[PDB]
Amino acid sequence: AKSKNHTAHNQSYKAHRNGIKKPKRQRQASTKGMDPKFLRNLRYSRKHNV
Amino acid sequence: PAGHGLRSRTRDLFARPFRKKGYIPLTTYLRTYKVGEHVDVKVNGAVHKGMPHKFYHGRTGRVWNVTKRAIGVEINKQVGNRIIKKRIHVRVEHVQPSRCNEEFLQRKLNNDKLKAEAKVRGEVISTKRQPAGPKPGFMVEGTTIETVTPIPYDVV
Amino acid sequence: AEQYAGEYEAQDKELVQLKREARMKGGFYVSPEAKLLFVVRIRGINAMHPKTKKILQLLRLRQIFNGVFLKVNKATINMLRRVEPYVAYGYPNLKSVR
Amino acid sequence: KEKINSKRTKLSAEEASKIKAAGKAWYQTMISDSDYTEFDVFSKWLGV
Amino acid sequence: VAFRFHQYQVVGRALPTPGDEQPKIYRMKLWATNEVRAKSKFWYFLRKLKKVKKSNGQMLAINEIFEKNPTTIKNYGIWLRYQSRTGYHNMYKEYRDTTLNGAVEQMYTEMASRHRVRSPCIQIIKTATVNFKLCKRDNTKQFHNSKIKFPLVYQKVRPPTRKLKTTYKATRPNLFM
RNA sequence: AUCAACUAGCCCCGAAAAUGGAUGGCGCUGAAGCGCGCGACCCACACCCGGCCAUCUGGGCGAGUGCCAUGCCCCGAUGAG
RNA sequence: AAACUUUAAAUAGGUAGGAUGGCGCGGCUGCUUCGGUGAGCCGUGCCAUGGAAUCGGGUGCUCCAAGUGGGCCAUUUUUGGUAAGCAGAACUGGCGAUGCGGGAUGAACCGGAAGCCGGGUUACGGUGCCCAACUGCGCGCUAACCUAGAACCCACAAAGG
Ligand SMILES: [Mg+2]
Ligand SMILES: [Mg+2]
Ligand SMILES: [Mg+2]
Ligand SMILES: [Mg+2]
Ligand SMILES: [Mg+2]
Ligand SMILES: [Mg+2]
Ligand SMILES: [Mg+2]
Ligand SMILES: [Mg+2]
Ligand SMILES: [Mg+2]
Ligand SMILES: [Mg+2]
Ligand SMILES: [Mg+2]
Ligand SMILES: [Mg+2]
Repeated sequence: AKSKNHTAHNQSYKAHRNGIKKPKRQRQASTKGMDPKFLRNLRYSRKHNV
Repeated sequence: PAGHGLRSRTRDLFARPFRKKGYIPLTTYLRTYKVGEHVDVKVNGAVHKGMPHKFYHGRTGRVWNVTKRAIGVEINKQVGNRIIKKRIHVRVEHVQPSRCNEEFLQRKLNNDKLKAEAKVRGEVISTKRQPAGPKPGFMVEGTTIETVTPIPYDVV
Repeated sequence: AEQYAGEYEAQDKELVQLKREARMKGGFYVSPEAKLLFVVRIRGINAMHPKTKKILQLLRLRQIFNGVFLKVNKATINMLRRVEPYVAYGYPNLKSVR
Repeated sequence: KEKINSKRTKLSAEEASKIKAAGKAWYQTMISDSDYTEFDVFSKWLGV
Repeated sequence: VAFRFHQYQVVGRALPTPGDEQPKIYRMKLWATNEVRAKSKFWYFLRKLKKVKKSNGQMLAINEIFEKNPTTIKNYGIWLRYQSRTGYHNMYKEYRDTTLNGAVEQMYTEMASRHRVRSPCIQIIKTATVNFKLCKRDNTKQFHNSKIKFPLVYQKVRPPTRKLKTTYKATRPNLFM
C-alpha cells in the first residue's frame, strides 16, 4: 500500500534485449546548429562553384 | 530540476586537484581544435562559463563545430534503449585533446610506409598487429637455483 | 598426408632431442607453450551472468557439452578467464584432434 | 622370437657414461633440500 | 601401484624485463595430485613468498620425483604448517612407510582425521627421513625392535572375492588369533 | 621416568514448554556418526545416436514422359510458456 | 570521521583500432588573415593486402496495435530499525509465466529448462531397509548413565567450564 515504488531492476534487461540502438553513422554529416558565420560562407561558395 | 539542479553531487567532481589551483596555464588556450578531432571533456572548477553538465566530465567525443571561446563536442549518452549523440558547446578551458588516436595516426603512416616498401620488393606483406601469443622454446643456461620453503608460523 | 605424418613424428622426436641436449649441457629446455586449446562447456544455460552469456556466444559454446578449438592469444585467454567456472579446457594432442 | 641381434650396439661407453652423469647431476639438484640456516627461531623445531 | 600424491619439483622465474635481463631462478618441492595442481601451488608459494604472479611469471621446468628404494621402510618426518579453526599452528609428524609418497597420503589423512583440517589448509614445510634411533614420536619408536611379535586383534572375516559370498551360512565363523 | 602451562579435534557440562513425536522413518556403535580418500555403481524431459511430428531456413522439378506448383522430393537447425 | 582528506585501489565508465582514409593538381567564398594566410567546400587523378582476437545476417526503416504499470526470493554492496519471514535502494539471476531430477515435505537452494518414442552416458544427490546403487576397499577420532550424530539455504545455540 506504499504507493511510492522505484527500482531499475529489469530495466537493463529491457534495454539490452533489443540492443542499445546506435544511430547509423552518416556520410555527409548534418550541419544544423553549426556556426551561422561558417555556414553562410559554406553555402555561398557552393553557390559560386563552376 | 526535479530534485537535482545542474551542479549537484559535484563536491569532488568539479574541484581542482590539490596544489593545481589558481591559474590557467596558457597551453590549454593555445592548443587549437579542428572539426573532427577527438577531445576529452573534463570540467574545470574555476571557469564557470560554458561549463558542461556533470555527466560529461570524463568522456570523449569528436569536435563538430568550433567557434570563438567555444568547442562543439558530439558525444554519446545512453538513455533507454538507444544512444543519443548529444551536442554540447563547452568553453575551451574544459576540453583537452585526446591521445586515443595518437597510436592510430602514427601507425597509419607506419603501415602505409611498409605497404610501399612491400610494393618495392615482392609485393606481399601483412600489416596487422597480433596479440601476444605463445612464446617459443629456449635453453636456460643453468644458474644457481634458490630453494624456497613455506615459512614456519611465528605467532608473533 | 605422408609428409604430415613425417613432420609430426619429427617434431615429437625433436622435442625429446632438445630436452636431453639441454640437460647434458647443464641447464634445461622449456617447452614452447601450446598454441591451441580445446574448450568444452560444463554448465547448463540457466542462471548465467549476461556478460558470461555473451562471452560464451562468441566462444561458440551455446549448449552444454560443446567443445571448440581456440587459438591461444592474450585476448582469448583473458576471455576464458571470465567464463572459467563454465568451461573445461586444455591442450589437445594429435589423437584428440584427429 | 629367436634372439636375433635385437637392439645391439647403439652408443658407446663414454657417451653412455656422460649421459648417466648428467642425469644423476640433475637428480641431485632435483632432490636437493633447503639449508634452513635462515629461521633463527624454528631452528630447534626444524632440527637445524 | 597408484599413489594419490607425487612430489614434483617446479622451477620458475619472473618474465624477462629490460633491467635484470636474466631474472633469478626459484626451485620448489611440492606435493600435489598431478602436474597442473603442482604448478598452481607453485605460483601460490611464489606469490605469497617471492612476490611473483603467474601473469608476471614464467614456468621453466617441472619434474616428477620418485623414490630410491620402494622396497624398504623408511622412518619419515614431516614438519608442517596448518590452519585450525581459530589460527595457525606447526606440527611434526613421524611415520613409517615404504615411500615419502605414501607418508604424505598418511599425513593428509591424519590431519583430516585428528583435526578436521582439509588439504587446502595444510602446508608441508620440510620433509625428511629421520632414520631410526633418532625418532621422537612414541608410535614410530615402538616399531624399532627386531624380535617383534604381535597377534592380530582385528581381522575381517571376508570371502576372497565377491563371488564366494552368500547371505546365509550354516556355521558361526571360527575366529581365533 | 616425570612435572606444569598453552593449544585444538570429537564428546560432555552449560542446554527449560505446554496434544504423543520426529537426523524423513526403523535402526545404526571396527557404524549405517564425524574427516579425508580410492574402485565401481544408481540416478533428469540434461548430453550423444536413431525413428517420427511440426516450424523455420536453403535447394530441385517444362521447347514438360506433365503437377491438389496451394504439390512432391532433398539438406540443416530447432521445440519451455 | 557518511555530511574530513594529501595519497588512493579492484570491479564498473568513455573513445580509437582505416575503404565514411590520405596526397597531388585547379577552382569558389559574401568567412579568415598583414598576406595563398587559413578554414572549408568543389572538380579531377592517383594510391591505400582490408589495418588487433573472436563471433554473426541485421531494428536497417516504418506502420498498427495488445497486455503491463500491486511484485516477490536469493549471493554480494547498503539506509531505518534492537531485530523481523520488516520497510527502502544498487548489479545480476530466478519465481511470477516452468515443467523435470535432488534437498523427506517447500515458487524462486543445488542440477537443469522440455515435441512424441527406442538405445547409451551423466549433472545435483546418493549405495543399511523403506529406495535404484557397496552392509565395498582403506586410515583415524567419538562411547554420549541429556533423545550422541548424521545435507548449501535449513529449521539455531552463546559467554564460559
Ligand atoms: Mg507502483
Ligand atoms: Mg531524478
Ligand atoms: Mg516540474
Ligand atoms: Mg513532479
Ligand atoms: Mg576529484
Ligand atoms: Mg552568470
Ligand atoms: Mg516455409
Ligand atoms: Mg593516504
Ligand atoms: Mg557506480
Ligand atoms: Mg576504459
Ligand atoms: Mg535412457
Ligand atoms: Mg536397493
